[PDB]
Amino acid sequence: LVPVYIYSPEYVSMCDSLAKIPKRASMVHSLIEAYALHKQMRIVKPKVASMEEMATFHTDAYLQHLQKVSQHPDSIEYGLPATEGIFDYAAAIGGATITAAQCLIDGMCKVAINWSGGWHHAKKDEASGFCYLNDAVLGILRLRRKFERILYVDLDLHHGDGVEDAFSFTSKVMTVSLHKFSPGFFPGTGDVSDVGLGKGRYYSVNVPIQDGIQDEKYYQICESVLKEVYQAFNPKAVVLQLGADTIAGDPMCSFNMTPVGIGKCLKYILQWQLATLILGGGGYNLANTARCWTYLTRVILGKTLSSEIPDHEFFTAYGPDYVLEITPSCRPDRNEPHRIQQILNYIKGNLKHV
Ligand SMILES: CN(C)c1ccc(C(=O)NCCCCCCC(=O)NO)cc1
Ligand SMILES: [K+]
Ligand SMILES: [K+]
Ligand SMILES: [Zn+2]
Repeated sequence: LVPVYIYSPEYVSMCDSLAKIPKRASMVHSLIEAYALHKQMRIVKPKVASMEEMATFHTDAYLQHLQKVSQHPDSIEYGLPATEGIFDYAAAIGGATITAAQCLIDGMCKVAINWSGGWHHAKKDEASGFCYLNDAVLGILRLRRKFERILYVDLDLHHGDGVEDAFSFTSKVMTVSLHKFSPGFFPGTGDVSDVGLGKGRYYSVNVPIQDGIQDEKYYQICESVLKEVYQAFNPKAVVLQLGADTIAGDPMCSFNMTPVGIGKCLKYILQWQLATLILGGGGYNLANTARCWTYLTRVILGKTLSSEIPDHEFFTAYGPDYVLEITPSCRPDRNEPHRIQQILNYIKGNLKHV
């Protein structure tokens, strides 16, 4: 039960060229390796997602088009930034998340990590929010081979609408998203009213949150929701999206989190002793994201880490204090405690149906 770390130098090299996050993959891995955290993990090279494997969520027509315009007329229908090789990066990140879910199927590990995953916005025939393949959905569909109820927990700044779409009609996968919700803020869905459809009704959980929330109140919310969800839903496996665009310093400049608050949520989840699929996602302060997921990886390992950033490839990007610790910004928390409590109340009423 040592954790699986999905990594290979060709895969980090492939990801570090994803145009919206330049060299984030390598900054994350390098930080992780400079701390020697990779020596406490079983390193598994990722497979590339087979076309049959991608088609278990995405349509063949969309999978056709994406691959073609990766090698202009019909691109608008699918929501296409058609970059030369996009299909190959998308498939590689997809296979990386499927590789990790497969290890968890084989009892190889109890925790498998693909920090370069988490592209939660993509719909079955539509790119969205810079996502071209929904590797999270792909990883859940692989987990459905053994596990009969999966809990998806999405802690990105944004609503995981794509994953919640994929399963909004079923009761075998419950989606839980904490996200900024505000008129005009992408993707604009995921109110506490959004609970799903038909047989899946009350199996989407949405926790809409305002700007400026910090560690302690984030965790009280996340633990209150998760505690009830665990009783009502009783999942057998967990997929966890831990995008870092909630952390102070992020250009998104919305939440005011530090990785310790996120790490507490992860620690509460890890205590369920279930199979668990760790993914990344957003995070547009590259060193802060590297800081966050390095810290989260130490949480998973239960190790300790010194505060000084080790000397390594990207040390210069860790100004000004060159430490692991992220300091919140002097910004107002805009979360009325009573709006939060009503949300919790509404969600408990939705969960009692389960
Ligand atoms: C500086 N610049 C050119 C831009 C800055 C922000 C956006 C944006 O938020 N667009 C809406 C799409 C947000 C998706 C973010 C991906 C994510 O973190 N998903 O969880 C666009 C352009
Ligand atoms: K989220
Ligand atoms: K569902
Ligand atoms: Zn995001």
